[PDB]
Amino acid sequence: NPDPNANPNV
Amino acid sequence: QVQLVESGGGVVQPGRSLRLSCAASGFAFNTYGMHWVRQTPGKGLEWVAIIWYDGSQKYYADSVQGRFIISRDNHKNTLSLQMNGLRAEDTAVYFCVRVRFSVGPHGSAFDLWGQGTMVIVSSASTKGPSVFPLAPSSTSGGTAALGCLVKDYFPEPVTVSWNSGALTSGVHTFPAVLQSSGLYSLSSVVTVPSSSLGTQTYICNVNHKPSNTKVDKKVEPKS
Amino acid sequence: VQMTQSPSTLSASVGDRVTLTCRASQSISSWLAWYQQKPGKAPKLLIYDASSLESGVPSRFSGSGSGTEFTLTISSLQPDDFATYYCQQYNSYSFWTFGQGTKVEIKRAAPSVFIFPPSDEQLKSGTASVVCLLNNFYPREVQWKVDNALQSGNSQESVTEQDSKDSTYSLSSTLTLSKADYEKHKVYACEVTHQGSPVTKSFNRGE
Repeated sequence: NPDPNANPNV
Repeated sequence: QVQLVESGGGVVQPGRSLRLSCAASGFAFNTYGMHWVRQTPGKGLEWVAIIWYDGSQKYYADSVQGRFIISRDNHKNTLSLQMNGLRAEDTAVYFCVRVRFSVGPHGSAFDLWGQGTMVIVSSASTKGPSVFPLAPSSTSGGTAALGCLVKDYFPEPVTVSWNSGALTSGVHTFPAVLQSSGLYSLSSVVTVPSSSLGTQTYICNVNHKPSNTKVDKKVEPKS
Repeated sequence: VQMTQSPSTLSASVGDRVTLTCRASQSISSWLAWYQQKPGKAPKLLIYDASSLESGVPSRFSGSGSGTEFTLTISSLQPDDFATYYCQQYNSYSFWTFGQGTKVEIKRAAPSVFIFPPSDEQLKSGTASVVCLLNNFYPREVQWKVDNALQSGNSQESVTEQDSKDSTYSLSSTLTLSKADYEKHKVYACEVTHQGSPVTKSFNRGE
């Protein structure tokens, strides 16, 4: 399970 | 220009379901990661859920984990939030939020907010307010304080005036609070000179249009 | 992460330099955001990355800090700056958490505290609501003590908003108890601590 705060954009 | 508009809010029975919508415009919806952030004046803001731009990764807060289902429609540029098993604490102003366009491995702040949609989780039906007096008894600060206690009414809103609209200076109609009973309550206090307690009559006027009830209450000091 | 903002509410004037301190329980590096929210309006982002200004924000807003301590600075306050400011963390697996917020209000006047015993009409209804009124005066969060015993959960607090009519504001804390649980106690008190300075308006049941 990676970081949920990772870049959520394209 | 860029904007977000929410819809679908309202009063919902506890344990039932209610789906909120968010209309996007101006910006490329499919290229942004979205959020749901609610807010109650008693506890501040609270993050609810996030959905990835492609809808791959979805996360929820512990208080809403397993009961809320976040989803998006890149075709119609709409962000939706399915709320199930709604408890009374879910009562908050829900905002759909857009993250700031960041380049890198990490996300960014919240650069876009909608006007907000209000959801009220309560089993209460329409009920007229019970107005109780807050009698003055000399008192401090150079003047005296008196008011009315609008308690146990549902739903919002109620309009409060004093002396049929004549008394407006010093009138502080507090915002309503949703009690644990599921009903609303507020206090409207006015600071008046201590001399005019026995001379001037003080009558508050509470009108509850949803219940079609208009309660007036003459507050007088207690001996 | 738990974001704590101190003070809860702060009084200021036009042209003053305002420094709002934000503290994180853990370390969030420089992944902190500042917001401004007018009453009834959507939050408006001011500073991201704890030191980077957002497009459209005037230069008077400046931000600094890293790790656990952060500060939002306004060089010169403006009439359209009186609002509530929030700081939020978005670092690492710690998802997204806001503080309680700091409300910046305009000064002024006489700070007074009132307490209202439950009305006789309400006692017939089986409910007993003790209302504590704060006028032109703010706490650092108002406590309730019944027979010299701190209360919790049964109190509910609300605050008005200043307007063009006057800079007067008010805060009301209401202690809701049943009639059965109200005849069992005599001394009802309301203590509000402001500075170094708690005022404790009380009353004995009946008279």
